[PDB]
Amino acid sequence: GREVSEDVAKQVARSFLNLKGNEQIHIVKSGKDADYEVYSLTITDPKTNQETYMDITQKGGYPLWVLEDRDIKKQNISLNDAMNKATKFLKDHRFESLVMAESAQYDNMGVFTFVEQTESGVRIYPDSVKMKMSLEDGSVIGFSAKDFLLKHRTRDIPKPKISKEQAKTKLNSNVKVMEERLAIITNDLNEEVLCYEFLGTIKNDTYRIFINADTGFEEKVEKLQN
Repeated sequence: GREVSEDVAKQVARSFLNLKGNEQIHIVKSGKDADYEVYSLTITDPKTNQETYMDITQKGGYPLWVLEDRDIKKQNISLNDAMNKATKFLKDHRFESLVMAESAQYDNMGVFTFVEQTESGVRIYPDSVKMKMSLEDGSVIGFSAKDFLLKHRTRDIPKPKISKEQAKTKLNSNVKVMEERLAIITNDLNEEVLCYEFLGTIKNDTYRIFINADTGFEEKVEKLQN
């Protein structure tokens, strides 16, 4: 967890992005005015002149943020296949204990959000990792662990004041529940609140509904896509 030199930040990049070695890498260090100590990399393909931007923490050399500025011409794989590849990528690159929270297809890309899961399975939605995958080949083209790496902290999570059964009665009568877990989200005013999270369908549309674990009141209702 020490500092790393600009040569070390280079090798992190090669491994994370599966670079073979013909890529020139232009690296920049954050100034003294900077809020965060980060190495800004601009990796250039020689074959095409496609550019990739990657940020790594000056301390500990953590993959913080990635963007391959590339438009995807063809969809060869399903969104579901992309989902699996994203999950595998995270596990292969030391991002463990994440679970998928959001998925969408946009401009021949799969866009995914994963969130931290505690030891006992509580989903910490603020502690998130965002991924964008090419649907042409399943490659990673965007990545952000800024929320996960910086908002993360050891929390001591309180006990619910209402049971999961009581929480479930707080749902609307038309909801068909398929799954329930405990979760931490912000309320509308940016403070962390413990909730029962329900995944279900309301008239064929899929919804995630959060019920406050102390009051039983709604905290968030979200339509999911598919």
